[PDB]
Amino acid sequence: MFFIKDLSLNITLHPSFFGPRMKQYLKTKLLEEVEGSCTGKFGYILCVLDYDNIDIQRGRILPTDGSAEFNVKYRAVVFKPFKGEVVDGTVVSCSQHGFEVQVGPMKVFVTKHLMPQDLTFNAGSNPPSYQSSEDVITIKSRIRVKIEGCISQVSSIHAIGSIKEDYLGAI
Amino acid sequence: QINHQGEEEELIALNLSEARLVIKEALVERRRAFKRSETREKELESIDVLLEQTTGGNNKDLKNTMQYLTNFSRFRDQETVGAVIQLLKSTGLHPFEVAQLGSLACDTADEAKTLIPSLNNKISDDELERILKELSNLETLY
Amino acid sequence: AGRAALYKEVYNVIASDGSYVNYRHMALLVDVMTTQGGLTSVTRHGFNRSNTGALMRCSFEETVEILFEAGASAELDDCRGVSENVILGQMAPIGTGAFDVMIDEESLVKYM
Amino acid sequence: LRFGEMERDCMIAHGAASFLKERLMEASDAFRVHICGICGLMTVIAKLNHNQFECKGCDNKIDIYQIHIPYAAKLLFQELMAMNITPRLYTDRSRDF
Amino acid sequence: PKDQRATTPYMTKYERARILGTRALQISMNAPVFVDLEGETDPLRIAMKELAEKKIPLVIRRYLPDGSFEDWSVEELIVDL
Amino acid sequence: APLRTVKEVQFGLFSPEEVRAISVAKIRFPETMQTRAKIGGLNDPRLGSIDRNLKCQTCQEGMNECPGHFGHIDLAKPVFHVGFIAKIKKVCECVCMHCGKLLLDEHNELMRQALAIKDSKKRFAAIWTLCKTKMVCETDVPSEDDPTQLVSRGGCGNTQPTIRKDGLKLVGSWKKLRVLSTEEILNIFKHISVKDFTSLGFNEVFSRPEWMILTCLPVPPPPVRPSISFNESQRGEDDLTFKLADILKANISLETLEHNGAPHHAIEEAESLLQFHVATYMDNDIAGQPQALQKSGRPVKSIRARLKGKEGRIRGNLMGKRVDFSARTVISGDPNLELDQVGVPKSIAKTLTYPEVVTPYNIDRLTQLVRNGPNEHPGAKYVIRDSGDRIDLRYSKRAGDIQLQYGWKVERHIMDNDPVLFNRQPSLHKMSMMAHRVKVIPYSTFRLNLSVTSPYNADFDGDEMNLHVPQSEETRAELSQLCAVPLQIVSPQSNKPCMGIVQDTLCGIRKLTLRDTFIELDQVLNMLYWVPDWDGVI
Amino acid sequence: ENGIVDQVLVTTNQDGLKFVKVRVRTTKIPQIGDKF
Amino acid sequence: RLVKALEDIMVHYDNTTRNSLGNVIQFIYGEDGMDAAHIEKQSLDTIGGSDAAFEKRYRVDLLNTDHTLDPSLLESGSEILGDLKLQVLLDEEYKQLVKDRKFLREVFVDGEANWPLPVNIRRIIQNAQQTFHIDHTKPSDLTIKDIVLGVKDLQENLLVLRGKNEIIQNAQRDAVTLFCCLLRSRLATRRVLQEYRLTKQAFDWVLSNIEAQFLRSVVHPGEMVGVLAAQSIGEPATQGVPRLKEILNVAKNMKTPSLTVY
RNA sequence: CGAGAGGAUGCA
DNA sequence: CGCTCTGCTCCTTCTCCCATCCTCTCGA
DNA sequence: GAGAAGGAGCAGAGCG
Ligand SMILES: [Mg+2]
Ligand SMILES: [Zn+2]
Ligand SMILES: [Zn+2]
Ligand SMILES: [Zn+2]
Repeated sequence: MFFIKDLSLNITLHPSFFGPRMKQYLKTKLLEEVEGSCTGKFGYILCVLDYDNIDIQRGRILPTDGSAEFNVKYRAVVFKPFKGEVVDGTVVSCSQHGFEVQVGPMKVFVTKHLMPQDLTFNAGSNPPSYQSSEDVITIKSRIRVKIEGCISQVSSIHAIGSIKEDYLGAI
Repeated sequence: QINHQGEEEELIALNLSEARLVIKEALVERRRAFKRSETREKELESIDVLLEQTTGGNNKDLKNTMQYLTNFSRFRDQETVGAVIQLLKSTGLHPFEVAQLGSLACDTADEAKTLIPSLNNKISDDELERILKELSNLETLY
Repeated sequence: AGRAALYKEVYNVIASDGSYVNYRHMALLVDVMTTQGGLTSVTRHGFNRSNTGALMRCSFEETVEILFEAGASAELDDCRGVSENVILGQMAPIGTGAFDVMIDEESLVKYM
Repeated sequence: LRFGEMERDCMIAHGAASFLKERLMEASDAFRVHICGICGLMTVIAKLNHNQFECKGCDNKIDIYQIHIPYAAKLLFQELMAMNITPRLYTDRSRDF
Repeated sequence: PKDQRATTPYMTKYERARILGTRALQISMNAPVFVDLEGETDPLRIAMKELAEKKIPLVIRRYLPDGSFEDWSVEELIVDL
Repeated sequence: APLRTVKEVQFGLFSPEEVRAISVAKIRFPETMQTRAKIGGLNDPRLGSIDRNLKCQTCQEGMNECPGHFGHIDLAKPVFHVGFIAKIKKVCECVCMHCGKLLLDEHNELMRQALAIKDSKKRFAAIWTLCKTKMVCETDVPSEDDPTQLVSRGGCGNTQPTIRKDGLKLVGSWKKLRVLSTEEILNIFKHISVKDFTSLGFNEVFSRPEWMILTCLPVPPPPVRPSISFNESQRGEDDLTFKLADILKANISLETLEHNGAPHHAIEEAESLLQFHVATYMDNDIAGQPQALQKSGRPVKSIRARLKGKEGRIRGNLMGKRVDFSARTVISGDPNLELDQVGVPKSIAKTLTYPEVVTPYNIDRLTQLVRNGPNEHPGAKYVIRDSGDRIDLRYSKRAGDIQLQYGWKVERHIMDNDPVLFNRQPSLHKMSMMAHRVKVIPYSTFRLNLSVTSPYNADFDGDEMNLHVPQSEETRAELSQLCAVPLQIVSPQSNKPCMGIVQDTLCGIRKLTLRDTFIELDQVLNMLYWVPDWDGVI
Repeated sequence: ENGIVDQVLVTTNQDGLKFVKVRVRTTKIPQIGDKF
Repeated sequence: RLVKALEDIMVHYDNTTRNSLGNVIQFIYGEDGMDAAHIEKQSLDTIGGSDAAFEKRYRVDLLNTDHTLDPSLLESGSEILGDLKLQVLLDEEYKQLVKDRKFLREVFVDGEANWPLPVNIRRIIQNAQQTFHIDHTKPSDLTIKDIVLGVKDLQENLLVLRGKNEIIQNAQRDAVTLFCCLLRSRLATRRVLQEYRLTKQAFDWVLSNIEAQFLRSVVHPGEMVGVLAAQSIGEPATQGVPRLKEILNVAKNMKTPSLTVY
């Protein structure tokens, strides 16, 4: 799901950036560094609340060089998965072994081992949906998925969405 | 939990539609800061304008995330969101549970219990039946 | 009382050869040996046998014997000693390092 | 030339801490090490060419820190670990407030 | 705890040295100069000039044993050294 | 990756499971080498690679930026850690010997006071002095609150042996006698409770008694025990490398003897040998006779030897060390030199350098210096581009071709008024080191104003001093404002000025200021002009 | 160092291994700082 | 060995001394918070001299003949003589000095009257006299109220501590008790008229100048005193000596034990 | 590469 | 008289001693 | 060969 959490981040500035512009410039740098972040602790970082009134908290000048470190505090919106969650998502891509669906900012694979036993891949369909049962799932159609844990990766975060359940079925 | 402000703020189980509303407000304020420097279809297109006018477009996933979240947005009218917030939170429902009901479509109490195991064991179905029908009525209005 | 006696006793030794050093330097020494509620010598069996940071204690007269004692006792050093920082090679919190220098963003903008 | 123990004492007296650091680091022994946040040990695989880090035995790939210490200091700890002692280094004081 | 700071208003020799060194380092790195140049190519002399007339944009944090601290703007401090 | 600084240090003992977890490989063979390759079970590429081999456990970077990684040795039998043999003895004197509890408990008033001690080090110290006197762990102990009631605490309820130190092993003398089984001690320690750790000062997560007995040895990688090629590709590897090979052979034999028929006795000695080697490896200098000797006949240098003692890895490489950007030579006097000045041999200034930064205020001067080149004095050696391109002006005509850019560094030679630091060994006190202003002179010795020798305790009879050149801009200011000679005219040691007029200069003042001295006009005019501060008024 | 080759001696030990010795000479002029 | 004992002793911003563990050693460095480098021996004129002599050098009586103030000393003559109000100020001043006189007799039993103290007052007065060649041959424009009030105001500015609680203030009073005893001694109203015939402008200049000089001599926080004390003892130690080793090492078995009974 | 030896260097 | 128990004494067991330079030699 | 920390042993007064 999505949560609002006060997060902190440390930024170091080269001396050349020690001009009056830092008020807005450091907020900017925070925005580039923070926006669009993937992390197992906090899942996906979506947006930073209160884009003004950001907590600079005074720069700390290092002794090695003229760069100054800033402990930036900010409120931001993050997305997190939980084991055994239900999501009203949609199919992103089709595959013989299952489907890939969108779960907010996260990609979930809907594996054939966990779609209904009566539901089987139908290569003939275009897209090649699963059509052997009433649960017709395709890229264009919506899908409720059942998050079977989380599988985080360095580049991104993904999980497994099961459909073989009394709920969280197709569409 | 505790925020970084020294304040013991409890976990914010933010709802999907209310999350979208908050993000829209944040994008509007971001465009404002730059200046100092509804149906799901209308909302989806409008946000993309804010995202394009507030970000550089590098992070398309958030644009996708908002677009697909808007498609499944269940309480688009912010004013109606206030009702569901009161409907669920006023009952003492655990925030983790509140977000699910206020983000996922559900008709009957058993369906909510069926979908959410945590509710199945301790929740009052009578409130579910009352609230879910109220929210279901609100859901149809969109 | 002994602390006063110690100062007088040490004072005689220094003044005996005609030399003179400021009262403060003696006073600090005698005070240190009595801060522990008793005449603590300055040997490996006195000053060394303190509760100070283990890493700092390592360099006085015993090195490996102290390490084992710490590991057995799960000792923890606060890193406020000068030598500790020296071993880690960090700016000891002394003199020029006894404080932190931070950018006054307010003044910077206020000045143009 | 030897900058022995007696030498630094005078610098300590003057209080010229910053210069002392330069002599003890910049002159010689400068070295960088990676340390696991969970366990304060130099047990980090540094795939700098791939910008990938990992601490086997902790399954940690996020709690890595660059630290500058005298190369002799690294040798000291590595010998200590061979001695079955655990010099755990932590970058965050336990006494918060 | 800026309200009723307990440290002396005068400026210590060590912190004088630290401020001068740091500001000179900033000048060497093309940091913004706040005083007109009379040909003092010496960055240290530039920093000395800056300090003499209180143009350094730095704030010093004095620490107390208990871990608390006081914050002082270099303008606030009085220099007699 | 993130940068930080050390804030606190925590010590403790390895968990053997942790040791195995960290290890990137298991050592199995004593052989280090068909001609150049290394045995996978020792000094393999998974440890610190040898030069030109960018593996270091797939860490590449040769040795420049990559340390080593620890190995693992699975010992056949547990052995006692030498440093804790006495400590292990003390704890075993307090435990209930196959019960896991302490010989005595809190139900006695004394232990409550001892258990009330805040200092952990004193805590067990008081307890040990008390428990060691107890010789029985009876199950039922009369309660102080109810003497008629006895606390059924002692699980064993039996007596205990008296423990005696036997070289590398302990002997349990039962009041009715045998060598204590190292394995049993693990069982006794494993029975200890966390509550007991608090009484014994042990940390539940950092130092547990059972971990005081070595079941696996962390093998340091080659960087700790560097490979030696002193002679024509001759190994002569460090003692530790040979020492470990011995332990492997000892351990391998102990396993071999057990497997091959279990000749019980032969296993007994082999255990002592393994106990002997491990003890010597960690420390080859014990109270007892046992003394490992290298095949050359010299004693084997154990790790403690490398670390303990002056010129060890503490006092000889951390409290002090060899430094560069420094000079040493003989000194001489010069009355024509100001206090804060010093004559530096012209050659030395052409060797030491300073990393000055290219800025709009000095680009012109630096440009010329690079044009001069390292050969002439007022020149520089290396031009450092922002990317780290240390262009060596010595081996390039580019001295007349490079165009400097802002942010680059130039290894400027020492020039006049550069603040530098002196020191006369021994540096007895603060005044033994001050900062001066360089003055380049064409003769091979340092020059001082006559009057600065009093604090230095110097002497022109052939004494030497050490010259140190700061490298960072901050340091220059730091010295010029704290350690400059004039700042130390008056010392806090005795509230007295340290310098004055000495030797001939002092005598001249007596004659000069004597009542009957008169100076002719011709002499006076010259004498005035010498005073650089004269206002021109006769 | 600095100097000129004074006399080169080529010989052999009892083992037939050729040995070379080179003596180099130079003049030391009393300089500023030399001890007396 | 010695330097390691004091390797980590330093003065903190609260003007106290602590080791690496934060344990206190002295609540005020050197018991006065004054830097050793700015201390030079000075006389304590109130200790010596016979009581009659002491009365002679300070006592002033505007009513009687024993200690009549000479009118020529000041532009104001009879205006001062007979003014009981001023006589009260002189009494407390004279009484105040008397308390110091007996007080110091306990601080220094032997009666020695030359101790290291900050700020050389003797030098300051001479500068004022020769600053603009004060005419020592004419009456001055000073007034006893100004002299007395100036002294009291001066004592209020000698801040070595800054805390506003009684505990800190109480130490602040003690940290300069000895010094202010010197201050009153050489700035006594009488001495400011006969021996130091200062003018009002000079007198004000002195009051301002002394404060600046005194404050500069305050120990700077962060002075690594521990090392300094060790070295300051080691150097004379290079020149009794076995005895010093006998003290640092407690060495219960002293070589030559001896008493001294009075 | 370690070990050893020599010469020291500095005192009212 | 019986038995305990801190006091005091008689052996062991280590543990540490100015910083530098500046060499040549010897044998693994 | 010198001094401090450890360990063992005689030992005489007090309680049962
Ligand atoms: Mg000499
Ligand atoms: Zn780890
Ligand atoms: Zn590697
Ligand atoms: Zn037992």
